[PDB]
Amino acid sequence: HVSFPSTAGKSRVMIGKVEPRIGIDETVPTTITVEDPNEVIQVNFAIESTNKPFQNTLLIGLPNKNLEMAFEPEIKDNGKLSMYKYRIDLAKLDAALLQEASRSPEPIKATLILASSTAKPKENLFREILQLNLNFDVDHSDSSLVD
Amino acid sequence: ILCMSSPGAVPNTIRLFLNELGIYPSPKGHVIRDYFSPSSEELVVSSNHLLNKYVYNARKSEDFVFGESSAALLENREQIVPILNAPRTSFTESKGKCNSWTSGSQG
Amino acid sequence: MITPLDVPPLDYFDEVFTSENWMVRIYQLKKDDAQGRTLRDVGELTRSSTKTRRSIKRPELGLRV
Repeated sequence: HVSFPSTAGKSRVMIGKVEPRIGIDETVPTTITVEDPNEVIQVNFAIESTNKPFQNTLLIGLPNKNLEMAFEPEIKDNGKLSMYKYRIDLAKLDAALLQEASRSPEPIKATLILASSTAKPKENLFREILQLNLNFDVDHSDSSLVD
Repeated sequence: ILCMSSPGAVPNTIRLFLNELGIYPSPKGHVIRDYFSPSSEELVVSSNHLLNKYVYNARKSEDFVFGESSAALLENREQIVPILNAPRTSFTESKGKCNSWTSGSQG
Repeated sequence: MITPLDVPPLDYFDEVFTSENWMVRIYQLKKDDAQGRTLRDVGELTRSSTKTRRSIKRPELGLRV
């Protein structure tokens, strides 16, 4: 079958902006990132289904500092169409991530993995899909997780 | 103390002792696996995952061989000293329908 | 009236002196744990030793910094 991803950001925190901008090698990417405006649940769409899912995960956070949170999707299959839902809560993120994203100006990256065992090599997709640029103020100096 | 473990060898006393320290190893069934690996036969961990310079600092890139490993979760205190990491893609998958012990580079 | 089940145990202090008529009582702070555990966990581990067993439970904790 063919899948389609829908990453929905609840965004309890007010300020938020998704600005996908990356240039990488050919890793079986075929979709194009599109952002749909809405009131609260501002969902982003993708048709980036090129391999078969045996593991399907969304890694959010800072990769260069080894701060990764993993998210599991909600599957709904209708024949050929396999829709994936990726609920991302901006208030349920762990404090150790926000307390570091507030200070460091670097954006929080978000990539997804859709690999499988039987899939032939050099086509299992491992690509970056979002660069969230958080531009508000959070708490610090009181309960910092770095300590 | 030096201490070893594996999904084929998980002493209960060792698990309880480590849990008392702050380290949480995986249980018997769960085993780590990584599809993005140069050698499918066993686990090959790249020397780029070293996390603490004083223990061992790689003069040159190399590949450490592991087989049927079992990653561990770590609490957040000042005594624990992470020395190696697991590749971001890797994940622990148990035989039964139990949730994955550790996902991503957290293991 | 006072029953022995009333007073909870003291985990962070340890008695070092008390007079003949229990009038003046001198306690001492315990030295912080070497492994970094909270002394209440040490207390619950030493008073509840055999029966407090759980098979397997994935701990819920913040991602390692």
